[PDB]
Amino acid sequence: FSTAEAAGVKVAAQDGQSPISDLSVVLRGGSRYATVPGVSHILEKFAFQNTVPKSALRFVRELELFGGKLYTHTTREHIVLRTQFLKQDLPYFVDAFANVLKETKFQQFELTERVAPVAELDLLKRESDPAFTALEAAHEVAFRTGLGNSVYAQGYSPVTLEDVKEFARQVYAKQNVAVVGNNVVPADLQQLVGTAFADLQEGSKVTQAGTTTLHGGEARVRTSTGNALTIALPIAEPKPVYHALASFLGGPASMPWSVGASPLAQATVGTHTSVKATYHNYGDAGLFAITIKGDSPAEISQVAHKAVQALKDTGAEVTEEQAARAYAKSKFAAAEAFENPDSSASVIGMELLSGVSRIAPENVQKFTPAELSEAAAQLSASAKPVVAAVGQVHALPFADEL
Amino acid sequence: VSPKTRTSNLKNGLTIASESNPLVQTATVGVWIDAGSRNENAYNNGTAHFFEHLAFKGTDKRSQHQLELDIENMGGHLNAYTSRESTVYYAKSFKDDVPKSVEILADILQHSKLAESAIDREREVITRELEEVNKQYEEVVFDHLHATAFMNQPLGRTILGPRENIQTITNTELRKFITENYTADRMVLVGAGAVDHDALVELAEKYFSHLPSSQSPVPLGTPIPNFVGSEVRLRDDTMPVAHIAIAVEGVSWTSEDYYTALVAQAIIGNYDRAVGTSRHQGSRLSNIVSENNLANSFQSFSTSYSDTGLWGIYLTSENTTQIDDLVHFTLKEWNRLSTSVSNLQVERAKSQLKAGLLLSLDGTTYVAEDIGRQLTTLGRRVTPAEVEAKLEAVTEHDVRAWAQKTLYDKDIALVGLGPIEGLYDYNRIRNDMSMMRW
Amino acid sequence: YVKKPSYKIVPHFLGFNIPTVSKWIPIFGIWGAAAGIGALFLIEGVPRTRQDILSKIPIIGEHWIREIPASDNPF
Amino acid sequence: GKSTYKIPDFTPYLKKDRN
Amino acid sequence: MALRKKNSLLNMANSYVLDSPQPSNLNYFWNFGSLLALCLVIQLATGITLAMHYT
Amino acid sequence: ASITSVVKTSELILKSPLLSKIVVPLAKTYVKFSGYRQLGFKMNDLIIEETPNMQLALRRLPPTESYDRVYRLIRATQFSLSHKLATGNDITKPEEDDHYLIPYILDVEAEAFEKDALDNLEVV
Amino acid sequence: VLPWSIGVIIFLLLIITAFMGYVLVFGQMSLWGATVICNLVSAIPWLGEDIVHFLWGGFSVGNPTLQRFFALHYLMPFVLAVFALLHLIALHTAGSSNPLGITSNVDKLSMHPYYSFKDLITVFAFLLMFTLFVFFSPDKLGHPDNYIPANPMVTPASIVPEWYLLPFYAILRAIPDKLGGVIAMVAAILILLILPIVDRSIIRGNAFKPISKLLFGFFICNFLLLGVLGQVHIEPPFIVLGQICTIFYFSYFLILLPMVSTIENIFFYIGSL
Ligand code: HEM
Ligand code: HEM
Ligand SMILES: CCCCCC[C@H]1C(=O)O[C@H](C)[C@H](NC(=O)c2cccc(NC=O)c2O)C(=O)O[C@@H](C)[C@@H]1OC(=O)CC(C)C
Ligand SMILES: CCCCCCCCCCCCO[C@@H]1O[C@H](CO)[C@@H](O[C@H]2O[C@H](CO)[C@@H](O)[C@H](O)[C@H]2O)[C@H](O)[C@H]1O
Ligand SMILES: O=C1C(O)=C([C@H]2CC[C@@H](c3ccc(Cl)cc3)CC2)C(=O)c2ccccc21
Repeated sequence: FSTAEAAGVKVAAQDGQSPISDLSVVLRGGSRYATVPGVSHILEKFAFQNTVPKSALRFVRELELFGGKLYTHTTREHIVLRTQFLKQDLPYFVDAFANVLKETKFQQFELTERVAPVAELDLLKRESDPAFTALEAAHEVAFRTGLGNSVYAQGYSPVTLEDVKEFARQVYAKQNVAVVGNNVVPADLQQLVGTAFADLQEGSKVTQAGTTTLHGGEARVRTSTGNALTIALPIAEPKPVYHALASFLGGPASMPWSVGASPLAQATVGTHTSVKATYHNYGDAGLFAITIKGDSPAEISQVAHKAVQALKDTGAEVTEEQAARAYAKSKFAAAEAFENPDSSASVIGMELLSGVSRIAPENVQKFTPAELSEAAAQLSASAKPVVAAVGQVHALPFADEL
Repeated sequence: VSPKTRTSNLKNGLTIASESNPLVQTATVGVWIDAGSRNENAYNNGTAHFFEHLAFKGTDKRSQHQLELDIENMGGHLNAYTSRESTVYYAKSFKDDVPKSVEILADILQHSKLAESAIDREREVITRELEEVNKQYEEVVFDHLHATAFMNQPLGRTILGPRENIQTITNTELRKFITENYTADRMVLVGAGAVDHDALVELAEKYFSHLPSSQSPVPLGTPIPNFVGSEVRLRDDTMPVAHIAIAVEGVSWTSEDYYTALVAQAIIGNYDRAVGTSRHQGSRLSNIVSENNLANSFQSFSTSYSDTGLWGIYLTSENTTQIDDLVHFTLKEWNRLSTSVSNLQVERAKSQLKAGLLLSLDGTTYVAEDIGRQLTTLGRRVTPAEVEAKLEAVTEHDVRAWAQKTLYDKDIALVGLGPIEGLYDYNRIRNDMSMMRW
Repeated sequence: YVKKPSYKIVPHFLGFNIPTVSKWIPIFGIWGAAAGIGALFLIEGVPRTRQDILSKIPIIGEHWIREIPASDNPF
Repeated sequence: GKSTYKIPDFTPYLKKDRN
Repeated sequence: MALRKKNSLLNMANSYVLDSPQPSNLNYFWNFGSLLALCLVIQLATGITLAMHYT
Repeated sequence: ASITSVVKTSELILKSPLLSKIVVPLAKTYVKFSGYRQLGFKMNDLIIEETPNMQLALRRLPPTESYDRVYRLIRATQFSLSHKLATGNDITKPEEDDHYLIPYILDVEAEAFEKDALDNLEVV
Repeated sequence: VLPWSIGVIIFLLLIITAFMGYVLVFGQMSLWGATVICNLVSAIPWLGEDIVHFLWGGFSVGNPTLQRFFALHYLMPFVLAVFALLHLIALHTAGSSNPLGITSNVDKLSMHPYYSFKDLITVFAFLLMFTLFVFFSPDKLGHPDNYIPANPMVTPASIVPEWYLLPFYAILRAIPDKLGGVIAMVAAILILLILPIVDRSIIRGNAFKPISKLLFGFFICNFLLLGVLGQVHIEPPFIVLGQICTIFYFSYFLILLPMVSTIENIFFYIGSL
């Protein structure tokens, strides 16, 4: 991705040999920047609604004539709007993003009838997975505000059209926009973005209201639709070793119909439960989570004990073999992340919008057993452990039990 | 312009097909087999799926645990799926981990232990899978749809097989199955991503050279299906959403009408109320359904097999009192494929497909799945230029001709699952397959 | 590179356009034949229909040329 | 009796040339 | 629930002549509908009666 | 006829200096004689609403404007049945006769007519 | 539009019922009326003349015709009551309109007691007018000639149909062509079917449309003028006058209403800005 600049907008493109271009506008407008709860999700779903030049209807019907697709998501850090189209149709999609950032008519009816109902369906579909809810709840406990704001719009806290319009005034500005083109000729994109986003506000860098504070605690979301448990440990100093530790501890199977040879995977033997260790870097804070879903609260409780034991055992001793297995699983995770278009866009988005150089998969650091055991030790000896239980919460573990 | 798909053969008849992408750092190698559940008879139905479990249950060299560790150490993952006509076994890894993965795949396919102890262990695991697919409503509908459309024929069988078979599958009949079916002339080793073709052919010469060849080597994607217009209703008032599939006998991979049927499928299109853009799609049915809140979703499909296919639509709806309207309007939209379509719909759908057929291939696993699917169904990879030419050849007249012979006034296979009290009886649904006004 | 999709709106009226209607022109033809055949069939009994239409048809038309002998006709 | 994927026997009624 | 609403036959009468919700401001020109109904009833009564006497 | 039609045609008239000079005074007198203001209506209260499009426009009204519309219609219905006219504050003053609904129906219809147009597009 | 369109058919059926009933007296006007109505189908080319004979069941109006008119006059009112019921059922989806032409969904009243008691006032006012005719002047609305028995050899020199058919009769007289005259007369009723199309107003009804109310006043008065011209002698200058009134009648639906309704739309919008 040759990072450049076109009329004050950061543009990253990587030419390829494919008939398919993905052009992504990454906005520094994720939930951590959210003025009110859920507004970044609403703003994401309000992209490609009616603009002044072109109605949502006309946009969608013309996009289908080029056979383009549109995909949007919100993270805690960014909103990503990605279009997938054929190489040749690049100018149209550049101009369409320009129309979205410059001239979206945020009309109250779109919010009532179109955007809010779809945002509500988006979140209900995600919550069908109790693991999602547990990890969302865990961020809420761990960070409270900022990173702790919910990513998604919920019914209990309504976003008004004034809230979304205010947020979009800040976000839709040269300072918070990165254009990332996968399989786009970098010279051609700079020229197009330079003509299309010239009249975009300069605006200001969106900032998090307040610095990131970490906290421990418990969240007990009573659902009837599956059971999950996150054991999260907020990190005050995000380090790349937690990626290695996440991949080492593992949890998912690397083979169909198997358990896996990862410590967390071996914690699920005898149970129809899954486990996944994940680490989320947010620049200034981090979250190491171990999420356990399953249908039996008794099994989840059983696994949760084994899971925290596994982390303590890692703090004791890692073998050289295990450390190499971690390097391999971590390099692989980095590679497939840079391949998947959704995550790719946000990776380079981070690099462009913040300044955090992307760690290329070929440059992922090899962590010694010393460094990994040290990292697991810090986590086992965390002063602020978070535990988010979802489902039959009366039967799931509590933080002080773990 | 995508890079050229290179193709080589071995002596035994194993095809190696590769598409390099020097822009990515991972690589998906795998083996696509032109064999699946369809290749069983009624006694050993479920064997192919059974094998998929046992493939990862250890080999003559590496045990189950050693296997697990070897792949963990590689860094990527292995994955397999058995369908009715195709079995796939692939390994996504890093660029320089490809020799390990080809070696592991060659081992699990040729030199699987299939130990009585492991057969007996999986016999419970697979039995439990029979009562957990129950939840995947899409799959329940489509499994019933095949069962009914191809009543008592090989395609009509499920993949998991009946409970009875799972209890009686022996290592003998598993061995016999993979000896008869997983032959070199029926397999394609596919590499996509950071693979060199010449390197992959060397790996195939090293690992897949002692593969059995079949006695009678037919070309890849070589097949007698007699579709049954029929319905299954699985009424379940406790379910909130009704899932209905309707299908007619569709087209095989090699049909002259294959592209015409895809175009037709794109004219009806898909719809999902959860996607923001879907209320604005051009599809007539999409407009009717969204304006009237008739469905949560519909998804046209055209599933093809070597010698037949199903073409149809899969609907989900919570509007349980207007399912009659939903089915009515859907089939009236199919009728208009026969009576009304003109250059307006056809050119719009062709434009949406010209992109769609290339959009699908966006990661190394999708590319590999496309290479593998095409090589095992057509015997060659069809280049984007040839695909664009075949689509351009589809005219409005061709779509009308195809619809009039395939859809219009034809028997349908209808499966309804859930609160489908409101779905009328078979006659009234089938009566909508024609228009008295035409 | 393509800057804009290339299309026109065809003239339309009450949701009919000439492409669509032109595909139905044959069908109106057949329904007009069905209405013609059917109408003529309904009035085949009407004496004027025989006199002026049906008796004029070659070969077949003799079916409708029937005279009552004046010996058997009171009127 | 149990499996819903084993369509009941329709051979007494099914026409061979149905299509 | 009121009989007039429960019973299918009464419910049809009810919906026309009793509970039928009408705008509150209809003026006297909305009365012709019922006069035409009355004419129609008179015509049927006198008509059938004349038919008993007419040849 | 569609509100779009009426609004575009009105805009053609208000553009042409000659036309506006002769039509605007006519229309103002017409509206005075129309006398809907004497029942406390705004012009837009009189638009036929039993149409898909209009029902959708009326659902889009802000709650405030919607509640007030209901009140004006109730009040006018009551004047009508009593054969009285509005007096005092109930009479719609020219400054209160705002086109509260026109923006909503024009948006509804804009989309509906675009939808009809795009249903008839021909790839070139 | 549906109750309206069903209504237009009720209006045609009433005309045919009332006419078929007129013929049953078999006075002079009765027989002649029968002749003319049964000859309107002669307008229909080719088959026309044969249909006429078929509807008479003879070569002239005679016994056969009178007996079939009796059968149908008895029947037609029950058909008319069906259609009257149907147009109410069609109306029940939208409910009655109201004199403001706004929705009434905001303010509804039960049919009873309010309109039941309101309808009694007109029942009694109707019966007062009924009583004055029936008891005091039963023959004011009748034609003397119907008290002469039917003589197929003469038609009265003063042919004037029922007061209510007079408007369409003047229309039929106006047009000097056979088929023309018949078409125009039927079209004068069937043209009501197009009001839903040709009224281009965005506003329902005329309470608030001064120009439309004036146009409607002239249309109604013209329909009354046609009525009057239906009963004068066919002489100058009423021949030309009847033609002008016929053109005005049709031009209301075809020209004036579409134009006036378009202009008033614009006047409402401009006038209220
Ligand atoms: C036997 C003759 C008829 C009877 C008994 C009859 C009766 C009625 C009644 C009771 C109503 C509802 C109350 C009212 O509005 O007055 C009504 C409404 C209506 N009638 Fe008639 N009607 C007859 C003939 C006609 C004709 C000939 C037409 C049209 C040409 C017509 C059109 C309508 C319409 C459009 C309505 C709805 C009007 C509204 O309430 O705004 N009817 N009729
Ligand atoms: C809409 C309903 C009806 C209308 C408009 C209607 C109209 C008429 C008219 C105008 C006459 C000529 C009356 C005269 O000048 O003497 C008449 C006669 C007659 N009607 Fe009706 N009629 C209706 C319903 C009925 C019904 C239901 C019957 C049932 C048989 C009937 C039986 C008669 C009979 C027997 C005569 C001839 C005796 C006579 O002239 O009085 N009518 N009708
Ligand atoms: C006994 C139940 C059978 C249902 C049908 C009987 C009649 C029926 O429904 O009566 C109702 C009272 C109706 N009036 C109204 O809608 C009405 C509505 C609003 C305002 C007023 N008045 C205003 O001030 C009304 O008057 C009416 O007069 O219509 C007759 C014609 C109906 O006859 C038939 O269709 C069948 C047949 C005898 C014609
Ligand atoms: C002499 C002829 C014999 C039958 C004539 C009697 C009256 C005509 C009835 C036919 C119309 C019935 O058609 C249907 O009936 C139902 C049953 O009340 C009515 O239904 C109406 O009232 C009911 C309750 O009162 C409501 O739930 C409903 O929302 C409303 O539409 C309506 O009127 C009409 O939707
Ligand atoms: O010449 C006529 C004549 O024209 C009508 C006429 C007037 C109304 C016509 C009519 C009006 C409207 C319709 Cl929808 C159908 C017929 C029917 C024929 C008569 O009723 C008449 C009665 C007695 C003697 C002569 C005559």
